[PDB]
Amino acid sequence: TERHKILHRLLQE
Amino acid sequence: MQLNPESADLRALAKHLYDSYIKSFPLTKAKARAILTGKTTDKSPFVIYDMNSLMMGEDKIKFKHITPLQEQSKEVAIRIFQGCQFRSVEAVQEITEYAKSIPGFVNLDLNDQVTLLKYGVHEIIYTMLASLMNKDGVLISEGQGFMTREFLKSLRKPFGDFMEPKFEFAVKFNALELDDSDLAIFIAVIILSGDRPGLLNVKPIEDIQDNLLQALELQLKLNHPESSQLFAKLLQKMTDLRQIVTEHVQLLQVIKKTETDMSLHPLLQEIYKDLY
Ligand SMILES: CCO[C@H](COc1ccc(C(F)(F)F)cc1)CSc1ccc(OCC(=O)O)c(C)c1
Repeated sequence: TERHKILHRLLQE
Repeated sequence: MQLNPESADLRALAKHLYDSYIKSFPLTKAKARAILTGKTTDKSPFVIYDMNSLMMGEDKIKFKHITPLQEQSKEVAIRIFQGCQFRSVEAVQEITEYAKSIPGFVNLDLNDQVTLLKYGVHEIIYTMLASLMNKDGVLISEGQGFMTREFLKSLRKPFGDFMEPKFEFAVKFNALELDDSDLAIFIAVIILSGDRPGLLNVKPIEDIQDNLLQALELQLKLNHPESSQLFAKLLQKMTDLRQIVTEHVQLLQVIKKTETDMSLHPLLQEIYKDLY
């Protein structure tokens, strides 16, 4: 249940 | 204090953060200060000090975010808030990139990385905003513009209340007379606060923050001979940063609801979400 999808994407790249 | 392999590693970390900070952030405090004093070869920031200068500046300043094709609000207060959103979203990415350069950060639990960034971003934003402020105003549009404190204070409620607290904080913080080398380590300390809500694997975070904290103290002792207590005073400011962040979010709710012409970029909503 990701509440911070964008931040997560940012950190994954 | 001794010159031993420990301190030598501390200084090596200091330099790595600084080098990473220079490449991650466009307008360092070194250059901002120069611009703020005319001691610069670059053009000269356009000064927005009233409505006429705002209108004129919207033409003669090339804002990275606006285009002639799109249509923006009719209310200056809202337009100004929009550019700040664009700048904040960009700031989130610079800070994220900087975080990835902090030794150890990338090898943390990804979920915890997210949590440190969610909470550290705004504290770091206001920290670095001070670099762009004097008591008269703040550099904008990466130094091409300068918007005065009083002009921002004159925006219609509630917008005229957003920046005041930041100017207040910046005057106290800039009296510390930190330079970029100090700041690079300081914001690294902020990012790796092991007491953020929702962390799961705290141990490795505190192990990193402890190094950062040693590197910072050593940095302050070497760089500010004529001001003891700088380390303590600086840690205290991390407290004040959490308060202005709380206050900023709360006021942001007054915007929300009672306004409708603007909305918040999703990245910003992710951050402000279940904050404090
Ligand atoms: C540093 C780049 O400068 C930006 C440019 O902002 C604009 C000002 C005016 C206009 C327009 F005239 F078009 F309305 C657009 C953007 C605003 S400076 C600023 C001021 C406060 C900030 O954080 C606090 C906040 O989110 O309110 C941030 C992240 C940035």
